[PDB]
Amino acid sequence: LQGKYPIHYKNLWNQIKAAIADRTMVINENDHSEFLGGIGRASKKIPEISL
Amino acid sequence: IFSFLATAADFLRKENMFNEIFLPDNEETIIEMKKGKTFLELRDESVPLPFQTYEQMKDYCEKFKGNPRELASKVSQMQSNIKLPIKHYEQNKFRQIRLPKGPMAPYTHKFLMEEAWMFTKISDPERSRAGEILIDFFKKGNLSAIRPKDKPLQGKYPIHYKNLWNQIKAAIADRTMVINENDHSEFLGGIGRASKKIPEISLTQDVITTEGLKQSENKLPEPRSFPRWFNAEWMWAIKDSDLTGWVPMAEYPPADNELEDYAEHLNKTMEGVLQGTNCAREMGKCILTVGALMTECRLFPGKIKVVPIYARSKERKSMQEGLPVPSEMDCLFGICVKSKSHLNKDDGMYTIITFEFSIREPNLEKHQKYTVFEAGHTTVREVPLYLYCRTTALSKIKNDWLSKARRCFITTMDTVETICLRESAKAEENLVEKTLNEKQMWIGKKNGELIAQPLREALRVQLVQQFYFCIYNDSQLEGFCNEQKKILMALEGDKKNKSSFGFNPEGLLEKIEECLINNPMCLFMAQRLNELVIEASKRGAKFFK
Amino acid sequence: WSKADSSKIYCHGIAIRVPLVVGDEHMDTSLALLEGFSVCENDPRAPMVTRQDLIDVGFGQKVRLFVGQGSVRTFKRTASQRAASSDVNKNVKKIKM
Amino acid sequence: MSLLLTIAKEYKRLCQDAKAAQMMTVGTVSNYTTFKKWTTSRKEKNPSLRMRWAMSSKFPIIANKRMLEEAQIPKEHNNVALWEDTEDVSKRDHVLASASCINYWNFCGPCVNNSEVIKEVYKSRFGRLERRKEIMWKELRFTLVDRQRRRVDTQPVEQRLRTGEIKDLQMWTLFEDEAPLASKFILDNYGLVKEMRSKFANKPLNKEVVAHMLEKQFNPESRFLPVFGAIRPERMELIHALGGETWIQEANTAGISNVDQRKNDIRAVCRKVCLAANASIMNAKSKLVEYIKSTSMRIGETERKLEELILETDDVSPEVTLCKSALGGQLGKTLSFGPMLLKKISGSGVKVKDTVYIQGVRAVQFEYWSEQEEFYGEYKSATALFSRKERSLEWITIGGGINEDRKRLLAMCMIFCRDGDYFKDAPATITMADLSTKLGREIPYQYVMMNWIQKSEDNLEALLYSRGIVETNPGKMGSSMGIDGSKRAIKSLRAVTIQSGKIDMPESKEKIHLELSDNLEAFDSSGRIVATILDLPSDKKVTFQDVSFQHP
Amino acid sequence: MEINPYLMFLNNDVTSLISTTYPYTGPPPSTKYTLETIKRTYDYSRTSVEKTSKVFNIPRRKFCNCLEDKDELVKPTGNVDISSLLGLAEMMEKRMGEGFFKHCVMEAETEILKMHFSRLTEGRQTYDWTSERNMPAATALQLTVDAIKETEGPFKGTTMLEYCNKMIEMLDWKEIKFKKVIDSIKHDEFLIRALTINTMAKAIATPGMIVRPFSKIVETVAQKICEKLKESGLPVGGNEKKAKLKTTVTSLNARMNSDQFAVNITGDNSKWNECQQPEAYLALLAYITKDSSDLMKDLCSVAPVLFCNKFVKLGQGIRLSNKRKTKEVIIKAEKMGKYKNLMREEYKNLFEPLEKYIQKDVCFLPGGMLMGMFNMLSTVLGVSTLCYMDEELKAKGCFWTGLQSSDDFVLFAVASNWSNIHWTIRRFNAVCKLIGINMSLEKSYGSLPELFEFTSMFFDGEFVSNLAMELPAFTTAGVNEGVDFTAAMSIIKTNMINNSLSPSTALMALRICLQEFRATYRVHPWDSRVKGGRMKIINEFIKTIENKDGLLIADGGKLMNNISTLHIPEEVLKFEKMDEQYRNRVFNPKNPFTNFNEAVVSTHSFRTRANRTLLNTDMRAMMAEEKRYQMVCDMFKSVFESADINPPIGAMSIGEAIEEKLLERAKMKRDIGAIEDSEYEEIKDIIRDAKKARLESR
Amino acid sequence: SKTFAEIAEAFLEPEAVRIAKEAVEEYGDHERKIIQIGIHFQVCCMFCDE
RNA sequence: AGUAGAAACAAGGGCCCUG
Repeated sequence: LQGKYPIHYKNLWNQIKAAIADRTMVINENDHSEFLGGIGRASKKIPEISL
Repeated sequence: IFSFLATAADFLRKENMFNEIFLPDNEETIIEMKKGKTFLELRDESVPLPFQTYEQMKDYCEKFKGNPRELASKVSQMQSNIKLPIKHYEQNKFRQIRLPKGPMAPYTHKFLMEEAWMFTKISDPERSRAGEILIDFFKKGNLSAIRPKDKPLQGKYPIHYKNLWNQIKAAIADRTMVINENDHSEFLGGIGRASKKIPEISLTQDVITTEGLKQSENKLPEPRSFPRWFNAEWMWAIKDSDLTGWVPMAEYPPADNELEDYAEHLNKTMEGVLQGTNCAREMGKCILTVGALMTECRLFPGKIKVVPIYARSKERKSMQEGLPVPSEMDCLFGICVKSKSHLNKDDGMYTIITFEFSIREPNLEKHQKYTVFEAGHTTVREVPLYLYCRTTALSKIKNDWLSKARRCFITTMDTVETICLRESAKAEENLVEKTLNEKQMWIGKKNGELIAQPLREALRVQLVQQFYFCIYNDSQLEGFCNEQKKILMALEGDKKNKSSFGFNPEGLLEKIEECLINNPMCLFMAQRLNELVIEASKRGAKFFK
Repeated sequence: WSKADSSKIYCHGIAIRVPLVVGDEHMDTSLALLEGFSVCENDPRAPMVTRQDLIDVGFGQKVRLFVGQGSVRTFKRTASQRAASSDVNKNVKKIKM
Repeated sequence: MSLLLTIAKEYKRLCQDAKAAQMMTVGTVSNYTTFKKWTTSRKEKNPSLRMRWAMSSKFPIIANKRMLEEAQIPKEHNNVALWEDTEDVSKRDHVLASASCINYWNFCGPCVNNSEVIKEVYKSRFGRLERRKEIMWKELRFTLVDRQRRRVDTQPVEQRLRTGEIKDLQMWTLFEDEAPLASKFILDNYGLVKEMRSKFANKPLNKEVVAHMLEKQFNPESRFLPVFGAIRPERMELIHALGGETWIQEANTAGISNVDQRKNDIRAVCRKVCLAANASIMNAKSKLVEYIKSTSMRIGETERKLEELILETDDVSPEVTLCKSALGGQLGKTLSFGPMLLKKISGSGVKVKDTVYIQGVRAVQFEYWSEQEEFYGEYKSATALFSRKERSLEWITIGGGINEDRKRLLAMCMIFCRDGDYFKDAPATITMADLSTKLGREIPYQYVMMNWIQKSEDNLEALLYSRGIVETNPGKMGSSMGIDGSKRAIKSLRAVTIQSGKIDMPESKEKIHLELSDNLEAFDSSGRIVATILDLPSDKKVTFQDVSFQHP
Repeated sequence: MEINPYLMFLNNDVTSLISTTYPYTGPPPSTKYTLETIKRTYDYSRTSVEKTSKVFNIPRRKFCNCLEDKDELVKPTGNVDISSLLGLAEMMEKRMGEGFFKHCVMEAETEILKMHFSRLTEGRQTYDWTSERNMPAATALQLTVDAIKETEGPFKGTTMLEYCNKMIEMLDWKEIKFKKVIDSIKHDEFLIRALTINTMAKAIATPGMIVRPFSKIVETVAQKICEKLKESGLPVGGNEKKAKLKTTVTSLNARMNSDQFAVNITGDNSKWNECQQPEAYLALLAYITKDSSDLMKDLCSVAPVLFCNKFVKLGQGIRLSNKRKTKEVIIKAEKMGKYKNLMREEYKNLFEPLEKYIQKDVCFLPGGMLMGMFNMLSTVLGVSTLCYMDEELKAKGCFWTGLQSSDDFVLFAVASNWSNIHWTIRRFNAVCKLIGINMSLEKSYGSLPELFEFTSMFFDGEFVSNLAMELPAFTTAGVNEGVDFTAAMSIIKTNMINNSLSPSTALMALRICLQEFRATYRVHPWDSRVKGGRMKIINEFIKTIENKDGLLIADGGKLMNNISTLHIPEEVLKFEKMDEQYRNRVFNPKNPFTNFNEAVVSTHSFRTRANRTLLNTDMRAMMAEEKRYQMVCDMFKSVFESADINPPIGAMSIGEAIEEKLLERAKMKRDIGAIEDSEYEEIKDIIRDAKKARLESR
Repeated sequence: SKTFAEIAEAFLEPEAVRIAKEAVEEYGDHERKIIQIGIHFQVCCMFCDE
């Protein structure tokens, strides 16, 4: 209805259902959560000595 | 059963297999090609020699067995009566290409580049059309001063040109760019010099005697020697034009990722370098003038229209000091006209005529085509004038392609970024600016030494190469540039100690020297190829002096 | 079940296909009856009806009908679509005894 | 209505003629297709030049007449020509016009109630845009990318179908009054037909356009392309903006339109059924077919039968190949040998038995081909192009990127060709208990050696040692492989070249029928064993979601 | 200074700049040519043995197994030794496997039988045997089926086999009728007119409709064969052949011994078509079809004999003129014999030897091949040579492999010494001379490994994308407004993926395409100051547009597309921002202009005006037949809205389907819809009357 | 779909295909008849109906 | 006059039309 990143949320929802079905609260694959957490900031870092 | 059969019939009818062929009855179970009497009569006649009936050929072929002893014997007997030559270049060197002999190749491009003198006027957005621009330029009164003298400096058919120039000026004053059909226009435009077809049924030996009748004695082109003036045009075309924005380019779209920003920065740098040259001024002049002439020949055929030879540009940007926000400018290199462009068929033919200004004395050898006319004086102080009046010809295809000369940007950019990305990858770091600023590219010789300049200034050389390929393209240049690759591959083989070889190079050189005729570009490029192989012989082999 | 896919029944996560012999208020359409009908020996006496009127025909009643393009057939509203694979397999196995 | 009467009067006029009557009367309707070609036949050599030449003209667009009158589109809005009464020579029912008219129509013409239907028509392209909006671009770098030329798919698609099945979908979603007799597919998959039907019913649309777009919707565009990195349809659709031979635009695209988890689940289910149906020695094949038929799985919203999914899929994997064989599906010319891939470029051969003594004197027969035979191979992140000759490995050229994978590929390849002394004189460790009849079925020697190498690394090192070791001559140091898969060494395996850059995958659009034995050994019209049950993971436990094993 | 641009080749790789030479940035550029071809063809056949036909009574030079004049064999010879050719075929069969050719001819027969006889319309221009002119395939097919119908009776056939048997029967017929502004012709004139092959200077051949289907059959079998072979690259394109070459090179560098050393040879065969003989093809097709169904044996054999009896048409004749060139006479090929005196000495010398073969406006040529006819069968014949292997080479430790496509090959020779390399190459040349296949000595060259060329693709460690080859592709096709920009962007995407086109070059080409598009369709941006037709009204109604971003490029838009959005048409990216009025108006299916390819359908998807030169020419009689078929198709589509997409199928004729469907629709709309019993009865009566008239008339 | 057997397998069950193929081989007639003979056999089976 | 190539154009059809 009103959203910016639908696919990641819907895939994470299916992942939650599939994990709960497995009787374990864990999530092995780390692709969606990583993205949705990294939109704020994620990047490389260059040493000052290599500058 | 009936449902299955219905489905089956649908799936057969779909594939075109619902016929007697696949679903015959008991009787119609023998399908065979309906062998006709004539087809057999022919097949029994096309058989190889030793056989005389298709039956024998089929019986001999269906049971054919391999006898490698005889096959090898025949192969060796053919390998002995041939003696295929093999020629390692290192021992048998490439003699220098021979160029023809005679007078210098003459200028052939429609629009003068170096000599042409132009008039500028402040841009008016409202009046942006061709005829309107010509009217605005004519009204100031500088144009109305021109008054050519009767005697031209050189050339032929002067009176016709003078009359047509006067008629053009009269046309603009009336604001109607339509010329009447008079003797001068007729002769220059060849309105009526088209041979009238004669029927054969109306022919007789008497008619043949009355007027000579023999198969047309095709007058193939004549040979012309290397042009000594091409280098000057190149060097001049590699300099700035005191303006920019010569050719029209579109806008740059938004960006989201680093890749687009890099592409847009490189494109901006190259476009800035390439918009200031003189060759690009010719790119603009061709695009605009041919667009206008195309849209006149399409609309007003049967009317010997007047079209200007113009372009639009923008004065450079100085510092914030002085007048800010630089303005635009309309330039008027000359004027053109187009005789009737009744292009009934593709790749037609339509004579045009070109008047163009100049401030330079005409060479006899170079400017053979033109018929100059001294035309008063011009301010800058005062300077003499010279009115270069040509009578060229064009077609549909040349029009469409010239209006697409903007292609050169793509090729040059690809080569430059093919060198820069390759150099940057070997080091796994952004090395583009350093490559552009530093990498030296040999571009000639001076005083027996090898000149060199960064890539940033050899983009101009590449651009001129691609533009001239667009301009002088012909069958000769095609064949040449297709047959010179072998020599370059041999050069590479020499550089890497790869013992290349060949079967008959002399024939290759002959083929090449056959396709060098009366086209300045070919001849110039061949002379350069010889100087190249010479300069490389100092550090390489496989070439004779 | 769901109104989207009206041809499935989920009993303890087991899919039970319902045959398409009679429409329902949600599922009602031309498709929900297709299985019921079948082809039979041509009879020119039976009437020629519209596709929509198929819903109203009596069970075990013959009717002629235009099908696809350039095909006039005869349909009888009795479902006769037995498994073809089973019969062929069984008969072919007998040939090996 | 009156239009119906007009159609009938037109038909009457047509039948009053003589020639039209003949052509309508004779033959069937298919002739229409033929007639559809003899008309409107005209092409152009250089379209660009023709279009540019035409556009200069005052009126370069033919157009309808009655629609313009109805829409109150005048000839001139304001001293601008738009059209003039005339008839196009060919159509005889159209009037010349100009392009400007479109702009006028666009800015003040007739407006429809809603145009959101386009989002359904081109669902593929809107999906492309939605996927592209979720890509977090990281950073352009520069380096010589290693690209392998391989066949891939460049369109993420759900419920991929064949041309035959799709054709009914168009007819049964748009033109129901002219639908053909109900097919098996339409009856089976009625939720999809209903879902498509609802969106495009009682709508003003050009029906042909929608049908063509659904055709493209259900077609996974397969292309033979250079590739780098993972292989996922989500990337291949924009690979052009991810990297070339000299540059790489890093980007994380893992969580968009996951299409790999369903392929993985299908293969897992096929493995499970193949391992279940090995209990019945006499009638394993029939049990397998019954097991496949009485099973289904959910795809998105719909539930599909496993048998159809297996036919549609293109997973060239030993699990699926056997199942496709049992159902009768034709499949690609792709062999397998354990968790390895193979492709025969050339050669031939014929079976020839030879003895192997397992311990002291215990003869065990094993068959070996007898001819030169080139073979592409593919293990994880490694590839090869080996060749064999009369029970000897002539050469192997590897172009991988890992040492472990390289060693495993070399070992499985050596086993493939039954080279080495061990095949002549079996290793001391292997015993008759493991030789054969784990569950009453004989296991040939090669698979015994394969299990041996998997069991322990030391056996693998011994096997590689079996291949002669020589001293790395000068220059060839780079094209050499030690025991630890070194790029170069002082001593290296005999005739084991090494290079950089993956070996380009061959290609062939061929379909070979292949049967299967009572022991699930897939023959392919010749001796070759394309696949078997002794090249699958031993066993594992999984909890399958949204699946239906409706069998006791 | 003396500027020289080649100096960059002194210190830079030659491949990475070879693109600079290709002049693909500019415009590219009878009977004498045909006569020279005839002369060279009769010369290459070195023999002088001549038979005499009975059907034609024309001396027939025999170009197979009669080799003589073994002087200067280096030059092109067109004589063939069937024994060697068959031996090479045996070697290829042995390598591939047992019964290799039977599976192939089976895979062809699986298609030739079910093939519809309408697939001949999708072909190049084909000579017409009624008007004696080149014409699109469809019109020629319709003309010959109308001739059949006029002669004996309507063509009931619907498949290829029936069509071929009907052509074979047509050869027997004494007389053949055909429509014209309705002449009749005896058997001999149609026999000559069927075989006649015209030419087009695009040169290239134009075979008659009669031969076309058999040619398709033979090409089908040859294709099914070639696809299997790993030493060919004709069916494949682009990446595939690069991968082939790379795998071949790896195989080579592994197989060769340390003492041995490889070589390469870029070869460019000469006179490919002139030296190929269809009689060797006939024998070869006989050998291939030795076990397969008797049906394919006859069908395949036809096209070789037809080509072995082919005539060749001379076109436009000579032109006469006076000195001043004021007047000018035109003369056709038929009249050349009369004015033999009035021609240059060279033309007379060339013409006089062929007069015996020459027939009115044709030259009977008992053999030879022409361009484009049998590309894949020559590829097979040439791949045969690469396979060859004998005891002598293996004794000396020498072996040659390679990759050939049509008239262009690559050779990879291996040996232990140069004295043996030369001998190996000479042996290859000999075996190729034994079957006509020659080799050019000037355009062909060789070198040590890693420096060859194959089909405009130069090879080194890398493979320099030509780029020039794909430069013409960066042009507006000129279909419509929507198609052009999307197609250009897709072309850029493909060139980016395969030819490793750079991103900045892609952006520059995209901008060039957008500006040429703006110029061609007389469009320009809204903010510009340009005046004209479209722009004026755009400015008039621009104020209404609230959101400028969504504006389409044709309707005063702006560029919202880049490297990362080349796989998405603009209509999609701009959809959200577009105003509702403009959006609904643009995409309203009730469009006069819109006529129906990865593109969106908008009002812009128009069709162009039709040519009018025919308006003066009396080419109208055909327009009547075309209009008849057009009307029938039009109203069948009017009833059935899925007639084009999904091929019709059934047992009813068109009339019966229309009759029944119309009656059923009328009943459905009288049941509920707005129709009265009077109207329904009127419609039904009309249908009954029309049916009765249709049946009664014919 | 390059050979007739695939076209028959499109609708006919593969068993009847194999049967008609063996039968054609025994007679020695063209394999083009795999389509008709298979149909003839399937009717018979579905005639039986157990 | 001119173009370009190894031949064609330098309007063509009926006082009227057309690419």
